[PDB]
Amino acid sequence: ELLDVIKRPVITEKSMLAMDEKKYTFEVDTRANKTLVKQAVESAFDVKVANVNILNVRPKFKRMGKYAGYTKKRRKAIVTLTEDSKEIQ
Amino acid sequence: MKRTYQPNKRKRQKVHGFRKRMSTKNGRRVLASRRRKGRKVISA
Amino acid sequence: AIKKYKPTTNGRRNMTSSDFAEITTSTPEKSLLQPLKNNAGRNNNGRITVRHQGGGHKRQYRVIDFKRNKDNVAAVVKTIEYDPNRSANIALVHYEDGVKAYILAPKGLEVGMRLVSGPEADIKVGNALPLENIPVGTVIHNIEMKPGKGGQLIRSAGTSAQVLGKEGKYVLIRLNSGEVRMILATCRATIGSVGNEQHELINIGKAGRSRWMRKRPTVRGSVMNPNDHPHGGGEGKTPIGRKAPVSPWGQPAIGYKTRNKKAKSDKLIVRRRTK
RNA sequence: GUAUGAGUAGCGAAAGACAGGUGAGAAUCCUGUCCACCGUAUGACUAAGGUUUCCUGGGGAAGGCUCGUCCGCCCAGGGUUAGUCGGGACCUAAGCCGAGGCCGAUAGGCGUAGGCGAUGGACAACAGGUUGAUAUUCCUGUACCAGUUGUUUGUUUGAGCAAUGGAGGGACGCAGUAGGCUAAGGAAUGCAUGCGAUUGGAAGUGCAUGUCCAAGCAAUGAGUCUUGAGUAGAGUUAAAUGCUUUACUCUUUAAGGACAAGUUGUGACGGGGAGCGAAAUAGUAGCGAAGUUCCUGACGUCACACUGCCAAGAAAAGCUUCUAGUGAGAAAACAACUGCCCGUACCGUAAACCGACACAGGUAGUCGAGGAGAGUAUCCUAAGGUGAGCGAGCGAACUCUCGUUAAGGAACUCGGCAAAAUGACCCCGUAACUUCGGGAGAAGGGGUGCUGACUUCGGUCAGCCGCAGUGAAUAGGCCCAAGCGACUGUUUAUCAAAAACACAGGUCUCUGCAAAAUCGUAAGAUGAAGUAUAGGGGCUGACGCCUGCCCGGUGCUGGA
RNA sequence: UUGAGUGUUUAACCCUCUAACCCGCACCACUAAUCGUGGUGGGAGACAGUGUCAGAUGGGCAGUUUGACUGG
Repeated sequence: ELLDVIKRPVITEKSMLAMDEKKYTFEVDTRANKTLVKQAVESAFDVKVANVNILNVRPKFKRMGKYAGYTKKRRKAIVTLTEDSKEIQ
Repeated sequence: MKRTYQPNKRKRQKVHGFRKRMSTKNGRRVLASRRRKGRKVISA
Repeated sequence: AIKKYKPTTNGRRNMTSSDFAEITTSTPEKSLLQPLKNNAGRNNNGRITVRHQGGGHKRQYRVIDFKRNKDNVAAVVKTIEYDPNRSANIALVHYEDGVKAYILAPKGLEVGMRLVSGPEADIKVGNALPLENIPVGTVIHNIEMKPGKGGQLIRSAGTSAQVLGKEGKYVLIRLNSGEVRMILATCRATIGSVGNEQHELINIGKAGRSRWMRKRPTVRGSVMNPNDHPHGGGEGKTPIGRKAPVSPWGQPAIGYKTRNKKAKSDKLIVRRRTK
């Protein structure tokens, strides 16, 4: 559906270093492809993509007030470019 | 000194899991008796 | 011949074995083997229905021709081989069309003979014929009991039967064990006696070798407890404190007869002799 | 809920000491120096299992058998990247499920076609660098597999492609020695640096350290296995030029065919490398010498290759051919493009798994160095790891674990129980009895270090020293008689290991095959893809010599 | 369930037939099939198997019983 696929960017210290090699981190939808994410990114910014990489993240046990339960699941995709750039801030 | 419980992931699902309880007529007696009590886990 | 071992260990003292001198190769034909399993005496249900069986060496099944249906085409004998599934030896045979087959090896079969398998066949060892066409007094093996089904009767190592007489649609045979009988005159058999016959004289020698053959050990009824056997219990060694020693399931064990009294074959049996 | 026992038992194998940091506070946290422990493991890697325990910055109420500034604990943020690795889009074993079917008060039991199901088959990528935390996954260099686009002749079949059909193949046990290669190991050539402060040493013969490299591509190759052709016929459900086969003829150290560890080039003007070392917070960035010869040499690999034996050693797909075949015209050059889902942190001979515990127990597989040695034994060590989560004193009885003991030497006790004694290698010798194999390591005695000479070779002679030469550690006590069981084996998880069970051998009896016997209401099964030299049941129990009398009673069989 | 013919004796009995019933025999079709159903041969046959009733046998298995007084 190409506009519900990408959720938001990841902004951590390991992801700032990737922006200097032309790599961008997004939390994407669960039930999404390597190929589907690639299509969505090429559609929403007009770039050219080499190589999406993709991971799954486990939920974490948390415990606030004598009530415990897990956070969400997560999907993280890292998008490499040929030559162009996206400006997120 | 080997004790009785030796854990295994496949065996626990194959002997005690949802589909094994669904395939017999007495398994469904078990599942209904657990749903009638209010158990948060009705089948391993 | 029978081979005798020297007494170099206590497990060797009085053992004997086969020379394996009629066997000419040790590599079977590939297109005639199927798998087997070693049921070990267990049922459909997973239960032991026959005690004392299980767990020896692995075996592949050789397909035998017990029917002998290819007529008016000679077959040449190529090899005499070892079968793990029976006690007779076995022969690989080339028909001239180029069909291959295995066959039970009779006494005195040479590599090179050419066997024939119809009503106009000759009376030579190896040849198979319908019982109508076999004279009185020929030694015979591998006998059909129903037309077109396969030989069932005289099949183990060194056995034989004999033709006694003909009548309307039946032939009189004296089988191994000495029983006299009637068989339909349109059934088949092959001329000769079965082969490897010293087989009877082998002495197994130790308890491991009969474990290699798939046999598990046997406990006597009288060193059990009274809930396992009718012979179990008592203080000390005990005699058979009964009349007529019995099986684990009752049922006397010396001299008591167990065949069906309304057998549909009591018409055909002349002169029961040994059972 | 709270006492008594009572500030008592215990605080769960083991080596620390001091200086200096931090801090409200230090035997217990940090940094250093020396000392001590494991090293076929207490080192490195991994499959289960666990499930965030992993990294960074803070904290000290509870957990931690003491303490705590610390932590596998608590709070906040962050970490797991694949066309090629393991699993799916591939194959099948045991077993399981089973459209129709067959059986049965109900419920249901079984089973055909067809499927699921790895612990096995098949299957394309390597070496180095980089983070606080991932790497055959990121980066660098150089590859490979399957596709897609473009630029480089009659679907009859002599183009090409080709079966759910015919065939070949995949495709298999255990033991034993021999050979070849490579990893690993040892000793001396090259390097680089630097010369002893306690007597002595500038060194051909002196100390310390180091002493090399992939997949792919090309060339060849220690070696291993296998005879090959011609004609006349069978056959292979239709067809085959494919495959099987009978009869004849030539051929054999040969020829042909097939497979092969490794090596040498290239990859590589690259990488790594003893050390040297900053401009600041850095042993940091960055810059680097040399690549030898000889000895030993794998059960790792060639390869279950060769030999021998009996107990006679999976299946299916990928793969390769042949036609039948709906059937324009796809072969191969370059370029550039495409390639999905699941796992991937960390522990893993353990404080993270199974044992209620931070528990002297248990846990599949690969790697596993040196001296002396047959060795993965034994002692000490290398690479690596560790000092074990209560301490300081004193040096009573008693209990436990250890070492020594005059004279005697089983007088001890139910009983030599427990200790002590024997123990390695080489040589000499060695009884009765016996199933001729044994008994046998029978018993009983001698040698063993170091220097020199000769050494035919293996050793022998001359000399020297101590109480003692396998100078430590590791390693059979033996003999004469009698009972039971032939023997190797098995047994009361947790008071009984035996004379008990089993066993090879003996004998009696049942069973003619839809066998007897056993599971089941039945259907269906085992027996058995067996067929009386076979299968079931009872007793006895290697082997040697033998196995008396009784058929009245009771069972069994035959009778009329 | 279950039919048909001859003979031998005082109703019973020995037989012969083939169409029921049976086949863990062969070939054929449904068809990828050692199950099943149909078809044709062969074998066997009013026997066997199965239902109701009856007599034997039956520690294979089951439910129980096995007294009180008493210098214990």
